[PDB]
Amino acid sequence: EVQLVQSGAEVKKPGSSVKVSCKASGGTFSSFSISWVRQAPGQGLEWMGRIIPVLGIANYAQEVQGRVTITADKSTSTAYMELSSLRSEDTAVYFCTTDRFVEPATGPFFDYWGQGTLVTVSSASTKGPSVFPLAPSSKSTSGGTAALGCLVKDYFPEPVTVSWNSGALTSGVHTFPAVLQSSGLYSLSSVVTVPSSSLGTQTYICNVNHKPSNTKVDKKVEPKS
Amino acid sequence: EIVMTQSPATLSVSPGERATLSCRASQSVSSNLAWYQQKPGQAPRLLIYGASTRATGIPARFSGSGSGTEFTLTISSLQSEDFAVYYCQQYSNWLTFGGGTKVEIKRTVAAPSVFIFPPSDEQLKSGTASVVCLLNNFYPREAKVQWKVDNALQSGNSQESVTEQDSKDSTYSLSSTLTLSKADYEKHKVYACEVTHQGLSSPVTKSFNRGEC
Amino acid sequence: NLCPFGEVFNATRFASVYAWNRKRISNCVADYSVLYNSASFSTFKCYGVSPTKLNDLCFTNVYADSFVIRGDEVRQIAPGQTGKIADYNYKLPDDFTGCVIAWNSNNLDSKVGGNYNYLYRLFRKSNLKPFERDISTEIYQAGSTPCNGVEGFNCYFPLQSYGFQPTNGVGYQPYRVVVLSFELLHAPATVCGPKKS
Ligand SMILES: *[C@@H]1O[C@H](CO)[C@@H](O)[C@H](O)[C@H]1NC(C)=O
Repeated sequence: EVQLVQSGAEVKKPGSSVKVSCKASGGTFSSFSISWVRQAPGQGLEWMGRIIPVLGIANYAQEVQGRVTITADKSTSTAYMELSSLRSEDTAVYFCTTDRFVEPATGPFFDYWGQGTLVTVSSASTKGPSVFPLAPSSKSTSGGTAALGCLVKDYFPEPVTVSWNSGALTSGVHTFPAVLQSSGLYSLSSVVTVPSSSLGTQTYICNVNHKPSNTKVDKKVEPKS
Repeated sequence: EIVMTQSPATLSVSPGERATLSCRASQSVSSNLAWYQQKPGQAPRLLIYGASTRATGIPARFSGSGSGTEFTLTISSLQSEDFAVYYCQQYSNWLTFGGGTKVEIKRTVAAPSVFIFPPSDEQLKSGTASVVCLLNNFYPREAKVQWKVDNALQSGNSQESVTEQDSKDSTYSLSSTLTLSKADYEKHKVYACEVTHQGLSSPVTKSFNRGEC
Repeated sequence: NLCPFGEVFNATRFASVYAWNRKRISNCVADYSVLYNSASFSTFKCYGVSPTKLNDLCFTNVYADSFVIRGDEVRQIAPGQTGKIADYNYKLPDDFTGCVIAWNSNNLDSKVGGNYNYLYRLFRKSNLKPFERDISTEIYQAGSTPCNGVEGFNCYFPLQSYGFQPTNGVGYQPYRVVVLSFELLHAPATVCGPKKS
């Protein structure tokens, strides 16, 4: 029924502010109120606030009061969430929801959700990665199968994509989720298990693309000697 | 406040089986209980409200029951799409979310294959050393990695990350990176990764000597 | 000069009950037979006045109060009644002198997926006095803990929406209400029927 489309992802510096939009594609939200729910990476759901468009009144949760402003333009059928004094803890996905109430219960449940808007807050600046090889050897073989890969280190922001042999090699590939280092830069590895009986036959190249910094690297990974 | 407790945190069920998820409220919420499904990378969606009423378009293999403090979400025949996180939420006295249950694909135990990678000469040139331990295609998810440098247990200078269950064989893979300065890397010789997993009758160690290959 | 009863009865939009509207009527000639002989109204009950005498009576002022409720709540718009609407939204006095006119408005006040413009007060720590109008939106403290103006557990927002859907049972359908109040002061009566002009 109701389709909620949100604005795109945002990378922001600490102390700054961001405003996330949520448009009901049907020309109406058809709800008493519209909430914003946030989810930190790997965490559960935390209600932030709702706006009652008919009244123009917005109620906010204690954790964000003073920092958050929820509005709704009735003419364009769009709700907004403006979070300010951004700290790194605000890194999360933010969802808009249409609220539904069943008298006499006083809480809402959320029957329609936007697709979510990622908000990354960091003092880091846009940097391309360095690509180092994870070369196969003998301690890197386990039977007739060897393992090799690429270490994609010290980039910001997310994401990077990694393919092998320009997409030709896909089975046995594991590209791990990036880790955030205490330096504020990201780092991931991508590995692939191949037959050790072809470490001189086949050539293995990992194709790294970091679109935010226009960095593309092709790294050949050859065994150690 | 009303506290919502979901059990178990992770529910390992095989495809096509019945799944039963528990949601407990610390005090009565009558039937003002909602269930949400969150598929990987997607927004949550409403499955059940009123404890037992399916949201529109939700297939009948999802059903909720309970009233008061004890609620259950049952999936009659697990489908690949049904492997996801599930949240309950009371809305009787304002709202409270449960902590979530991950419905995970149950498969046979599979021990990891372990590989260790010394830092590259290219990275060492820059001034930093990264030592990487790979645990490939294992199940269950529980695994323990221990870094030793010349039998000095490393604590606090490693990060790990884990894949989601592989779409073909439902296993996990894990990567652990140990970080050292170049200078500290060159002061030591034996770099070891010890892996503990249920599929291993004994813990397995992969290790190298710096400079010896 | 006639009285502008069309502005009240035939208005485009009606107020929410918690913020009920009141129009003062004075210095005009009223034709109450237009209303009592209409059959458009499902409710027409008078109190402290008899309906058939209205065209032959004068009054100093006539107040018309208008708002929307749902069908099961029309009975609360009467003296001595209790319930959510009479306690927290619109209260008539025990010594009421006037008439209560209601009719079903499901076609005008419903929207597919819900019309949420019409609200009502659900919580209040005291009942309204007669003709008291409360439009405040303070957080209602249901427990012993101060709410700090924050909605949450035991801290309810006091208003709720009717959410009028055209598929609701007649009990949950919108009903427009007009309450006439006949006030007789020590002042020249200015609202008369056609016969007492
Ligand atoms: C309201 O409108 C109808 C039709 O337009 C009319 O017959 C009726 O007299 C009007 N009522 C009042 C109170 O003016």
